[PDB]
Amino acid sequence: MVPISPIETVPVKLKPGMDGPKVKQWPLTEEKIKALVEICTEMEKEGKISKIGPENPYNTPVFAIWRKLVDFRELNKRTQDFWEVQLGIPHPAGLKKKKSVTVLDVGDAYFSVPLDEDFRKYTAFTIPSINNETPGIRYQYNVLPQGWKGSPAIFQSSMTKILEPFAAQNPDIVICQYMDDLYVGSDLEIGQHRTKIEELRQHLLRWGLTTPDKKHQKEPPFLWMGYELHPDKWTVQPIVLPEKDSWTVNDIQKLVGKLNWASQIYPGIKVRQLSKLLRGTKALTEVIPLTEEAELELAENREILKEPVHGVYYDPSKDLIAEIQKQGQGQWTYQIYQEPFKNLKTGKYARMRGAHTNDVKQLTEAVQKITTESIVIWGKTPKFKLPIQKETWETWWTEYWQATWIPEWEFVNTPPLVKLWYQLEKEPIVGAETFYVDGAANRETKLGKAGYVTNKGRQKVVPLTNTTNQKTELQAIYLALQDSGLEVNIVTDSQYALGIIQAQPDKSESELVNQIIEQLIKKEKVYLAWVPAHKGIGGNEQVDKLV
Amino acid sequence: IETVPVKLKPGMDGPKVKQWPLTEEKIKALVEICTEMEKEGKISKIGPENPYNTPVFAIKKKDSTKWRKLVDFRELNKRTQDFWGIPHPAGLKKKKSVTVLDVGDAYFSVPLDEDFRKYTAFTIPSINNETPGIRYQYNVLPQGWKGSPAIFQSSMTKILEPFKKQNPDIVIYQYMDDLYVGSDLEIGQHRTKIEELRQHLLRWYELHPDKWTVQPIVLPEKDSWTVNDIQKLVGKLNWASQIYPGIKVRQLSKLLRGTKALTEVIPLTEEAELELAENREILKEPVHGVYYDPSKDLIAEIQKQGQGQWTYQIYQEPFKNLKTGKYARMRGAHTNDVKQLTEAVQKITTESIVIWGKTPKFKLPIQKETWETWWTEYWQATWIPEWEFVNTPPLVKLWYQ
Ligand SMILES: *CC(=O)N(C)c1cc(Oc2ccccc2OCCn2ccc(=O)[nH]c2=O)c(C)c2cc(C#N)ccc12
Repeated sequence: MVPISPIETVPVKLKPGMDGPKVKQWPLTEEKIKALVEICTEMEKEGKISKIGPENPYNTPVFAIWRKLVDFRELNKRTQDFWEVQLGIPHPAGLKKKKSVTVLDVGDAYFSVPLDEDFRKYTAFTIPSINNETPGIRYQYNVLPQGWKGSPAIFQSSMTKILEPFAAQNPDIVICQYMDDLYVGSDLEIGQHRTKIEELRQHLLRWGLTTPDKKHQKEPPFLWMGYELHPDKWTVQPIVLPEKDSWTVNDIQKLVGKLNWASQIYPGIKVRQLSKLLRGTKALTEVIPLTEEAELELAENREILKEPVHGVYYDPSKDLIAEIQKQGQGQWTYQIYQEPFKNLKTGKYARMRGAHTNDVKQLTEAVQKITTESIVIWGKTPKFKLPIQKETWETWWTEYWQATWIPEWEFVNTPPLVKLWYQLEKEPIVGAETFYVDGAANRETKLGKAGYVTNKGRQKVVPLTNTTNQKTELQAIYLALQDSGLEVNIVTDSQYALGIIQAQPDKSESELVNQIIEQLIKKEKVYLAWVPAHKGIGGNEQVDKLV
Repeated sequence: IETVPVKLKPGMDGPKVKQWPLTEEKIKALVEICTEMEKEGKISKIGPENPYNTPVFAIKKKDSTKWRKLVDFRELNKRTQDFWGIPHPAGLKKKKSVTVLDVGDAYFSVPLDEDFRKYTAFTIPSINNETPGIRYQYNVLPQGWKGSPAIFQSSMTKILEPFKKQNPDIVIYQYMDDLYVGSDLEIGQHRTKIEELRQHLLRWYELHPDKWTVQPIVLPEKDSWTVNDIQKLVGKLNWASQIYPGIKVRQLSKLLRGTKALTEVIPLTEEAELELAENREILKEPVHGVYYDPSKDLIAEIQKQGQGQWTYQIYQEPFKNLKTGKYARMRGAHTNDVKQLTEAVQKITTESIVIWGKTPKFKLPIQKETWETWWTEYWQATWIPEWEFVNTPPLVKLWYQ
């Protein structure tokens, strides 16, 4: 016999202060008992388990579905935490094309990785006796049991330590571990490739691990995690949008799931209205009617999803480009590619929940998201193509009160273009009328007043019902914008209104703020000055609006 | 040569912080660095039985092209038991010049306690999540961990004993992996003395706090005031009245009576001139009842003033500023707001280390996603402070300009 190299065992402990499992074995039928006796006899003959005496106080229930299935949920609750087997799902667009990709089944190695001997006693289980007239057969695992908390991580780490020298001495190939399968890709000639595959089978056999000589079951196209992986391209598994006379909540969640999933390769997917119908429902069986916007959006989706689209694999010798387009209603779409008309992947970005916003902030956030995703998938930031002029961005970030930055980018003339819709003056305007505005409201009756007095003697006060102080302050500014020329100075004491306007929104939840924005867009010059209230600053008339 | 027992605070488990994504060049740099460290026994590979993690990235210090490995030990530092202390040198900030030296390599000669090593685990990440990452743990005192200067403190005293006995006029302070050496000599004599100290430490950053002072509130001096000028003056005086009690604005607000054009010139009455002069005299005095409490956090606020200018205030209680300043230095960040902000944060943190011996909690005028996306690209310091984000534009910005 050729000596087999021993696999180093991982020291395993229980959670602090806890003790091993002690679960009562379920009574089994005589047939199931016989089946488990045969299976456990074979496994004991193979070395996966070993018989133990009565000194072991631990027990884990065993079932047969024959097939043996041990329920380790309690021991899993009591087992220490391990490092994750994965920190994320690989994305197909990050894979690098290979002339040959071979699949090796290392499933038989799962039972060949030994278990820490001080921990084996916690895996004890009992086969019940026929008619329960003898003591049940007591076993404990000597290898990583299927279903135990630490089996995948210990198996992956053991396999990685085994494969490390083979991967080091063969830098012209690529070895990837995924569950109980190894994937070996290379650009070598097919003969040299199969040769190095045989070398890997030998190197693995030096630890006693067996790879099947049988022709494998996996072969192009690889179906994996909702993906189709082809030798030269990738896509998502076929996305079929069902025809429904009426849509329920789970149908809309299935549809928004199919659309979100399809959006990573199909450009232009929109999910705003369909996901908007799921607002605050929390009822899985509730039937919700479709708005017309959801119907137009769904029709555009069916038009985009009518014929297959594929993405290409990553070529590190070419540049990485990401292009963004605005879709409206806080929706954005983007394509990441290295060659024109050949996308690596696509995606979308929806604006965050907020009371006020503008397009520039949303484009910025989308750029940050694409940057992070790109560093995840490819390990580098892409060059951006953005629908915004250089002078627009320069004006924005030079005048914005927050620090902001977008990485290397270039302007692409693809409407709608992101623009600045208004810009407030830095100094008071000579020759322009000066509107002193104020508003006030009663906390109990909700009655208020909003108005202005100007240097030319122009005045206005408007009474309001069902309003607040903030609403009357905004309303006062709005009135000043309504009744003034193309250039106007505006004096307010509202720290709230100044806080809103200095954030430079172009859209808002409040219709009053949106009206103020529409007024600001029409003006040529607007200077907004703030003063402290109740300080006797004449013009600023708190009494005119508190009557 | 002998390990000192170290443990965590009662009831606290080790750190489990997600590793953030890294570029390919930073990953390769970390692979080279960590391979070399593994050859030197400073770190060792670990198995899946280690669930703890602390983030790692790579930087490039000043005047150097070599990559450096930076570990974000903030969570482990707050989860590590308190070590005990030495009173902060109040004379370090009064010295004419201070020089910062990186003494982090000396920590690697002292082994780390056996049972504590598993809490220093870190992960070199893989591109596209193909592997769970290359996992390491430290065998020696790691750079950036608060226990390293506390454990090495005796050895550092033994090494610095001859130099401190030779020059009693030189102040020496230690914070994390940095050594602050303050004196009053000439720049050339200071540099030769720094080479003397570095060759002294070998066989075993110009900073001038004297050119830094606190910034008072100033009011404009004009011969003709417009309505707008007076309105801004009344606003600033009203804001300063929260800090200084006797500030009075009623005589200046008297001039704003009536609805006048913003650009209209208004002459100052005599009562208004007297009020403004009294306000100047009040502002020339220091703030009443301003003290430092070592048990409280330090809070630093930064305002972007445009044109590469930044203002900052360090305080513990509102309107009780312990330090104010204006960073306008331009160093290869003329077109990058985030790089300027990161450099300002590092400078303010350094000043706070010199003055109080701890780092402040920053309020950054930036969206969370932008900052968290880009701040590691421009970070050059060994330590990392805490920060939060302000999303509403503060009105007081122009009052610090
Ligand atoms: C190993 C792993 O983590 N994943 C996600 C994985 C990768 C696959 O592709 C692969 C393996 C080794 C080397 C190179 C590549 O892919 C390069 C691009 N490419 C893909 C497919 C192809 O036929 N030719 C190519 O050049 C594959 C194929 C997987 C398949 C399955 C399944 N079932 C799961 C995971 C992976």
